[PDB]
Amino acid sequence: AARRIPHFYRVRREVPRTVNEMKQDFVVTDFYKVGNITLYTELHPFFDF
Amino acid sequence: KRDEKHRHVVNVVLELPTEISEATHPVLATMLSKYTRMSSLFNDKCAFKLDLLRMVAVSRTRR
Amino acid sequence: METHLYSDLAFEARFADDEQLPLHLVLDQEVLSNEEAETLRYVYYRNVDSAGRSTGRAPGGDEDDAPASDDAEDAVGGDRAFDRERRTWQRACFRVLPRPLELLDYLRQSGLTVTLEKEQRVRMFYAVFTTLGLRCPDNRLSGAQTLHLRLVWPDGSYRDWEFLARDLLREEMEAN
Amino acid sequence: SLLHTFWRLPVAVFFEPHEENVLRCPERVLRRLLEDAAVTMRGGD
Amino acid sequence: VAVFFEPHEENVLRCPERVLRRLLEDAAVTMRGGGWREDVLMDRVRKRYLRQELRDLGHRVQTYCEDLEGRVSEAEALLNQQCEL
Amino acid sequence: DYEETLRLFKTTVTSPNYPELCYLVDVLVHGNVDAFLLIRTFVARCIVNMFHTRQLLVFAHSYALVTLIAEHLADGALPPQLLFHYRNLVAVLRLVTRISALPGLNNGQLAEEPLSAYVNALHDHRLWPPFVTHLPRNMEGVQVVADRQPLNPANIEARHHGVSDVPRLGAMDADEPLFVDDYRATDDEWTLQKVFYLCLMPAMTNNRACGLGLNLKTLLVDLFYRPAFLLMPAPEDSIAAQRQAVGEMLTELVEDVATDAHTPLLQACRELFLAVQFVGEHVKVLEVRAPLDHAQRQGLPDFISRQHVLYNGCCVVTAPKTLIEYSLPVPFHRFYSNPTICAALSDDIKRYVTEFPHYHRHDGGFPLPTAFAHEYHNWLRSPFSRYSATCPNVLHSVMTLAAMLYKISPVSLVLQTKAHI
Amino acid sequence: DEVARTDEWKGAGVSRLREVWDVQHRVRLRVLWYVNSFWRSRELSYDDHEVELYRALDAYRARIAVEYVLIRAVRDEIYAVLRRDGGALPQRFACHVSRNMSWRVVWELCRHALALWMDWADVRSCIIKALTPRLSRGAAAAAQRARRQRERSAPKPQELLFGPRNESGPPAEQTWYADVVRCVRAQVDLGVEVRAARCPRTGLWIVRDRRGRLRRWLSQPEVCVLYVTPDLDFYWVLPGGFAVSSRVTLHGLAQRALRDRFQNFEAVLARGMHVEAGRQEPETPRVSGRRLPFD
Repeated sequence: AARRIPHFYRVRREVPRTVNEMKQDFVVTDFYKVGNITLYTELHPFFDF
Repeated sequence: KRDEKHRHVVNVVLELPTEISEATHPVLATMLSKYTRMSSLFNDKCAFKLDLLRMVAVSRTRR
Repeated sequence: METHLYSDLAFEARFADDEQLPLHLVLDQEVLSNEEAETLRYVYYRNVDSAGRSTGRAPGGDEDDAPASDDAEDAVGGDRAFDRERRTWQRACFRVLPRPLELLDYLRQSGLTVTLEKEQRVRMFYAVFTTLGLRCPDNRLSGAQTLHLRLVWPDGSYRDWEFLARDLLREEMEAN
Repeated sequence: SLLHTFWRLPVAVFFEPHEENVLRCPERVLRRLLEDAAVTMRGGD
Repeated sequence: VAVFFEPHEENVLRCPERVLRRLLEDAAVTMRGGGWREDVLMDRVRKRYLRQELRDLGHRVQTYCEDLEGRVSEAEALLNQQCEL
Repeated sequence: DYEETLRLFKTTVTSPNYPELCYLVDVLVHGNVDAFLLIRTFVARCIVNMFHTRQLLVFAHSYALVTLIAEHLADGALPPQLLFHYRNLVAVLRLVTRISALPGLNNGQLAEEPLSAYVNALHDHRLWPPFVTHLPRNMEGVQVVADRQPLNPANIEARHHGVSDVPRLGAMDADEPLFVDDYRATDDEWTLQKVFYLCLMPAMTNNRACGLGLNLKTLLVDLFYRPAFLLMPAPEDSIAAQRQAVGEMLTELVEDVATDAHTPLLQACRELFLAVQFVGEHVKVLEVRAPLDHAQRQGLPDFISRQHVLYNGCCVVTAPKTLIEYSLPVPFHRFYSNPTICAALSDDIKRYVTEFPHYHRHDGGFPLPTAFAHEYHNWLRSPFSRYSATCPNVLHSVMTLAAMLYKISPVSLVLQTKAHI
Repeated sequence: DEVARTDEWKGAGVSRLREVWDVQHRVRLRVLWYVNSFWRSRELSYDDHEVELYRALDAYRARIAVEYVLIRAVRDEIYAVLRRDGGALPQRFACHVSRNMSWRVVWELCRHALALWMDWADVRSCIIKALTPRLSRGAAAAAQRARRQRERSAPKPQELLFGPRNESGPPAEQTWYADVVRCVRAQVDLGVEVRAARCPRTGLWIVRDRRGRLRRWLSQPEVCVLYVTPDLDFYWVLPGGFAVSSRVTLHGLAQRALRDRFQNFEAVLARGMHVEAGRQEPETPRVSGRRLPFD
């Protein structure tokens, strides 16, 4: 694992943000608005989907 | 005979300079007592050097 | 428990007929995950001799030894091979314990008195109690025999493992 | 290397990429992809 | 605007000779290599069994050496200073 | 109040000139008590000289060295104020441990597990601290994977010290076996280490720390080749002669950090040499598989957690200069993955950063290698990186990071509720 | 008054407990020995000579190689046909393409893709997933019927005027399985169930997800895809929809070797399923730990 680390970065390919990562930049007052794309995910407080 | 193997594991393997003979290190003789018993790991001589280095380190403690 | 006892009884009734002796096994969270052990439907086992021959056949080969047909009206010995393969699997009994437990504590809660040598007591999230028979060609066991474990679920998917008898009997028997 | 086509005259592409498939291909991205594949393969008796 | 060729049956992609040489060379290398995956798995199981059996002999050799040393020490003690029993 | 020691920690961790050899002694000692006891005279000199030479607290970069300085180096050789700073860091860890559980209510065990373990993940053993040098006492659910299969104890081997150990030094490049010290660290030290690495460090550094490996196999042999180390008894000719005798790399490393008028250059180098006798092993990255406590198992018993941890490694806060030839950068966590250090240490990571400058953030959105990137099976999700990115560097931020580690167990909800929290 | 077998079985108890592993060393499980089993009264023999172990290991080698040999056979057929037709391959899957492009880089990407697929040869693959239905009992009669009905002369007029209807053989939608390889990030998708249709406009193939949505592969330069049909036709296609085709050849194995390994299961009736043949079924029984156990 350690020795292989540089080879991943040798590829010039950006990666997609996860849904959980995207959900963390919606400020509090508009997390409830239509523009919150991720809202269909948020079914359960204790669980991630 | 044993001349070849000990010369090998001193000068060829360990790359240790010629002035460092068996007399200048008793611990070196005690270690080549062990080293020549196995004929592997001779490609990565750095392992043998690090083992000798740490052995001489532990031999030189105060306690 | 109950399956182990029942099958040890039932194999004695058919030891002479089947020439198989009973073997009692326990499965945990390292062989199959929780939902699979919760929804398990069947368990099957199949024996293999040291030469690589199944027990649903005579040692002197079978017509299935032929190469693959590659035909279409025949697929690969369409019905004959399929029915022989269904012949070469035997069905075993099993029970599922869907709660976490300590195996020795569960067995002493039961009627047994487990008399193991030291407190290597083990914990598990769930237990299923299967039991299998392995065959005696003569009144002897060959250490190179292989025994297969198959597990089937309601969707028809299956998992398949095989064990060689030497590991099971390593010094269980050579000491005996 | 080149491609032999039955129609001698090509068509201009229209409508979305979700009803007919098309190999769009800037040369730079293909060269970069080939180099990246080359480095990825070797990077992963 | 962008222009493209729509698909057909008798349109064909012509490989250059160099890529055919390369591909057939790689095919020959694969054929002659003998790097079969089943052999990798068999090699792994062989290493596991050899490791188990070597570990198995190690402690038995140690036990035999310890028994020999104990008997020799008892011989020395009985020769030099016999104890009770 | 410990805020002045926390300010000293902030100014030493975020300093661009954190002393170089502190990284090497970390992987040398591994937190083993005997090695630090051997090095105690060297480190006393190092801190005392450093604090006056540069107004920064050294060896803060690793929990092991800080706690060993606080514990063993308390007899003397330091001005008492510096020892008090180390004691204050340990006391911060103790204090956040004090609040992290539910002391008023956590009596009794449940399912052969402490009731505190259910309340807060900080007191739970499934959570491995990102930097590890001793395996824990408890391994109930944990399955440790090194190559592909979880380590059957036949894979885990002890390491002997003082004895000739050439087979282990040959095994340095190998991965499948694990060589460990014969000291399975206690649960309280386990919680303390988790506190230091998860709560205090990303809070004070604002995520800009990183983890790297050192190429000991090739580093030590050419670093300590020269006859001064090989030949020793059972002088003071000239400083240039000593510099030539110890080597350019060692001179660049130690010249004015661990040398005093009572231990000249070669004496300092020789004193450091005694530590190599433990040598350790190359760095490895481990993944630990463990189902949650028997309360969280109710929903999704399937969830075998995945968490990644670095072994034989060290935590760094600045990019090395003299050790660039012998080091590898390892981003493995949403903390300890600073783009700046990784881009400095390797060319290709720097190419990745320059081609995608938006990735140069520090809020945990920097891409981790796909091996480590199992976020949804991790314990610490994105919100922790976000807060650490925003969080100011005060003791309250450290404490609220531990308040964020409270678990969602039904028993945890019960206990939190009974305290009217 | 009699002693009962279960009572002495309980009071005797057990004293043996050890873990064993499968030969691949992938699974562990526990074996338990009861001191009242008739095993102890039997006093039979045991023999574990080295020759028997060697023979068993050879049989195991064959058992393992049964899948990788089909992988190798299809690989060798790909290469042999690639030399056979001079490497120049026609378009077989429909997508728009450009004559002004660097096709050489796609050729090299194809080489990379086939090498990476060869490394990730696995038991789960489109060839095995297509073989498995072939082994089931219905496939012989079904393929026999399909060939017979295909081999029908055009109806005489009275056959079409009177009696039960004439019909068309195949359905408009085909059932396919595929292996998807992406080179830009070394990654292979093997367990894929996919739907295919042969276009009416041109005789080429359009491929669909198992939702009705189109697949994306042909547009992406960094991907190559392998295809297998339910009658075991075969395609290896690289970007642009250009494919290499051949038979899936399996004459390299005896019937029992693959048959015993990949025999698809068939049920035997147990509580919670209808006795009428193939009738609709309730939700599964699932004796479970989340509810208070019943008797």
